Amino acid sequence: ASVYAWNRKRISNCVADYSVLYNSASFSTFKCYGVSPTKLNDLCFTNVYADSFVIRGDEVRQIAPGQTGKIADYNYKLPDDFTGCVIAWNSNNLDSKVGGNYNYLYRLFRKSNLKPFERDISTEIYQAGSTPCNGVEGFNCYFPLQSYGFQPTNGVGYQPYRVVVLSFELLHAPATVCGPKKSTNLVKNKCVNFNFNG
Amino acid sequence: IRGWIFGTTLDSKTQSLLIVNNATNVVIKVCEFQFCNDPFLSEFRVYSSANNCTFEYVSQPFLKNLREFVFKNIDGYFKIYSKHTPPQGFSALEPLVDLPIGINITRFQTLL
Amino acid sequence: QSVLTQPPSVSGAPGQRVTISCTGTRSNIGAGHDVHWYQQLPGTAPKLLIYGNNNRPSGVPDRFSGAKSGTSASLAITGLQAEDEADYYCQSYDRTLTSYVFGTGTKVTVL
Amino acid sequence: EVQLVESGPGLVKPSETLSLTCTVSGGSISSSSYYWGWIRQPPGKGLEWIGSIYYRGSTYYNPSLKSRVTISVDTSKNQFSLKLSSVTAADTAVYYCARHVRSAYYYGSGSYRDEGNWFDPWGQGTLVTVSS
Ligand SMILES: *[C@@H]1O[C@H](CO)[C@@H](O)[C@H](O)[C@H]1NC(C)=O
Ligand SMILES: *[C@@H]1O[C@H](CO)[C@@H](O)[C@H](O)[C@H]1NC(C)=O
Repeated sequence: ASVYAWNRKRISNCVADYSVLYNSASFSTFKCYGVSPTKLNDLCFTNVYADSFVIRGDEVRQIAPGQTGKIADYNYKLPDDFTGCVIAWNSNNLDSKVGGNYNYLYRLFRKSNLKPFERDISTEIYQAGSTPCNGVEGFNCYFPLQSYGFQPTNGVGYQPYRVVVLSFELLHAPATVCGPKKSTNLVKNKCVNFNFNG
Repeated sequence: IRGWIFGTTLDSKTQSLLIVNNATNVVIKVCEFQFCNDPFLSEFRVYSSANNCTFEYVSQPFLKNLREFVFKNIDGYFKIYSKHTPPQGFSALEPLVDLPIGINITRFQTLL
Repeated sequence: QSVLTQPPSVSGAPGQRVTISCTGTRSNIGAGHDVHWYQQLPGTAPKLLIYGNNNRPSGVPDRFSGAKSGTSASLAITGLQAEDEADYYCQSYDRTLTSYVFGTGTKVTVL
Repeated sequence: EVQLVESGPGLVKPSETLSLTCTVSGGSISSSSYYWGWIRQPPGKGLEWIGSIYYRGSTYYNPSLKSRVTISVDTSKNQFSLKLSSVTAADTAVYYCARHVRSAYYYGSGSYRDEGNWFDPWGQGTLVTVSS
């Protein structure tokens, strides 16, 4: 999904292995704030949210807690107290296109700043000039920003990047999102220390 | 006798359990179904709304014929105890499932 | 009316300070939408030299400055150099005519 | 990388309709907020704004010449045509067409200045004489 209308998915009641991905070494950006990223699927949260969108490399630095700029103020904003992770990888081979891929749009105008992570639900028009627009996009009254021009022969700052933001919800509820149960082989006829799943 | 409706308000305002026996499968949700003044149940007019909906699960049917159940809420884990016996006498109720739901149940209007 | 007024020529010796005035009306230089300055050879595409009364586009030497007050504006070339021998135009939007009005322009020669 | 080229008749008689064509490259007249304008330069005088057209077919003309000036676009050929009715020898001059890149200088206030000030790129110009 484009950054103005990013896609949030809730995840609960399942087994997750983070070290396959965190240790996969396949992403260009993997920054975790709050929780340690290094093999800390030894925790259990109520819900896990995954927010997916598309930006450009120049803007990847703007998808971060308490960041300011076009995308952060107008497209996707994260709060400073972000207890989560951000992953991102260059998708020029998948989101570019000969003659340009113009499918991703970004919001360029807003009266205020974005209140921690919202998306292009209400997508109206905003007055960007002196007096009322009263209709057809025109003089001192237009659209937000255009499409992204993700041509494959772009500079890195202009190339498409796919971003997934994972948030970890731990409310006053039974936590169900845990990761592995590293079982071991069993033995017999010898005094041992045991841990029989609890 | 097909199922129950557990909840606080029994409407779209709050999640509620429509534990149902769908006569080919048992179907459970925790979705925000809306109230029905008298939901009949070969038609079903209990599932008035699926206001957004967040959880769905299906399974095998339970199956003159005496069914006994115990429903308890404990620290957010909602447990269920049961048995089936062919009402004088004594027996015991084995557990079936704990569901880590975490909801406030104050009304359990049975389905009919 | 349709034209901003500039002195038809301004001169000086290399290294001097040369200024160009730009006389408008209430609707453009006065209560209008800021005055810009242009610098390009006669008959060729102009190039923005000063924007928003006093901003400079990148590539314009820092020695070009603009000023506005009331219904009059000026361009200052602070150290006239041989490259400054061009035409210079001021321009501003005129709210009364609802038109973007250029100045009549000034040619500088590095004597 | 931006190119503009004006074409038309060098001599037109008074009261007739003049048609000038501007062929461009380096930009599309279909881009959001992009503009295409016409400007005149009378003999030995300053530049005079004539008109402007937007990607959305909106257009303006100088009020004193509004009723006699008309600008149209041809997206398929990336061309702009200017028609001037009831011409007179007073209209003799060099005509330039010009590109206006989306709104204003987007960096700095967010292009929140009507149209910044004007344009940048220019064509070679065409001299049109009106005489009978
Ligand atoms: C319930 O049963 C009906 C028919 O017996 C079937 O169409 C439906 O898919 C089942 N599941 C539901 C309603 O969730
Ligand atoms: C149920 O009600 C109690 C009453 O204080 C409240 O504390 C508890 O959080 C409620 N449960 C839910 C799931 O809202």
